[PDB]
Amino acid sequence: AWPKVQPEVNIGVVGHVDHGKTTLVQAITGIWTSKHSEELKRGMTIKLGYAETNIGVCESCKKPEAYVTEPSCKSCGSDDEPKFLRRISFIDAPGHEVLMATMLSGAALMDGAILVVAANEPFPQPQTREHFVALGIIGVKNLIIVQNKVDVVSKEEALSQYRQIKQFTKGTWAENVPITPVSALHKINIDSLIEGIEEYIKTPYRDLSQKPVMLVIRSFDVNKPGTQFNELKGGVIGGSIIQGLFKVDQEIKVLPGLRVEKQGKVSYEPIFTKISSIRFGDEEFKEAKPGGLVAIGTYLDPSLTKADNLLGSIITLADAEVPVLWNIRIKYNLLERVVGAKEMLKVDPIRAKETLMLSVGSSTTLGIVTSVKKDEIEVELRRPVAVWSNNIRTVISRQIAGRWRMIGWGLVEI
Ligand SMILES: Nc1nc2c(ncn2[C@@H]2O[C@H](COP(=O)(O)OP(=O)(O)CP(=O)(O)O)[C@@H](O)[C@H]2O)c(=O)[nH]1
Ligand SMILES: [Mg+2]
Ligand code: NA
Ligand code: NA
Ligand code: NA
Repeated sequence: AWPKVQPEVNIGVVGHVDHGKTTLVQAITGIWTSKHSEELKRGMTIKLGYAETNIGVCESCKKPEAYVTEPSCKSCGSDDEPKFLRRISFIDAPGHEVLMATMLSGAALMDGAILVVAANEPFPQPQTREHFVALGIIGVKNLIIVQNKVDVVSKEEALSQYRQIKQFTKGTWAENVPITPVSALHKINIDSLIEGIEEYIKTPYRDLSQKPVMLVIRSFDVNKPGTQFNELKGGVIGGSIIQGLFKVDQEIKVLPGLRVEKQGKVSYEPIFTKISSIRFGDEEFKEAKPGGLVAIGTYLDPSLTKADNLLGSIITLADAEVPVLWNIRIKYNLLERVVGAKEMLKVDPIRAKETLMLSVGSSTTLGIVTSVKKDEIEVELRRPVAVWSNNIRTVISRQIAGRWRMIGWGLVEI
């Protein structure tokens, strides 16, 4: 039998709207990531989606068909159990331009990524570009490019686009990134993609001695309506562990924490609590390591965690020393052009007093530029940000025609 373990690696799925990210994740895992009513209704990803699968290989069979996502080799005529390789999980990002920030949040949780490119749409589309560049900036460079929807175009058309993709990646960090043609919808050539995932998105080394840090993207509670009020389960906080590991009964804190109102004046106070449970998907564990999306059960009042209230927070051990900053200095670099815009547009230099959007970890925060230099800006934040390390990368966005567009990036200076 295959072991029941947590996913050991996170693979982002990104790309332009409707190019088939969620359907690809379904093709691989059997799971439709969209759980929210508005997502199902509007037919779009809004919040980050999530799905896990085991990966195995039938050692006596021919590749890529030998790769399986369930413990059976019957499809290659063997009654032998396939060799378990690892459990993996997917971070399914929204493609809509208006949701770029969400993609950015998800990118902080990715060990590698799949860029989905629709074979029946002109390449390169705005968010194909924006997601690609964002991946490059953030350092998610273990990339597979998937040409999806090949089922509706001839092989020749798909090859023409393939040539375009090679042209696009040439001279960039992605020059030798593999391109794999599939049909996510009708499940064609998925095995080649599994093989490619095993080859190009290896589980990274984890230094489990590092201080535990989790980036928070969800928060909620299991309590069904009409639940007896003093028998409510504690709040649950969901996210991904980016370093170290957490264990049941650990004393933890959520940073920056809780918004506090004092005569209409606002501060943030760390939220202290204790880990009552650890879960990945449908399985309970006693500890939680990088890879996968974890649900940390706590003793918190469910009202504190309701409706993703804590999105963008981080969680550390209670005694961790972590700067929570209302002002930050950023060593920055700007892109030459607003890659995510439909019509070509140059990036204007940063101006003092302008409002910028900053993506840091899973958080998204508006701030006012208080100082501009050639290599550095200083920003007064509308809300504080937890900065858990010295070389944290931030992505900078500017509001352009009412739309937040990525325009640069930088290092948060301590
Ligand atoms: N013909 C064909 N259609 C596909 C394929 N993959 C996805 N689609 C279709 O494209 C549409 C959008 O698919 P979906 O998987 O939701 O794309 P998405 O990129 O996650 C959309 P969003 O960016 O909002 O998250 C759906 O109608 C879906 O059935 C494919 O391989 N072939
Ligand atoms: Mg989707
Ligand atoms: Na990463
Ligand atoms: Na085809
Ligand atoms: Na190029």
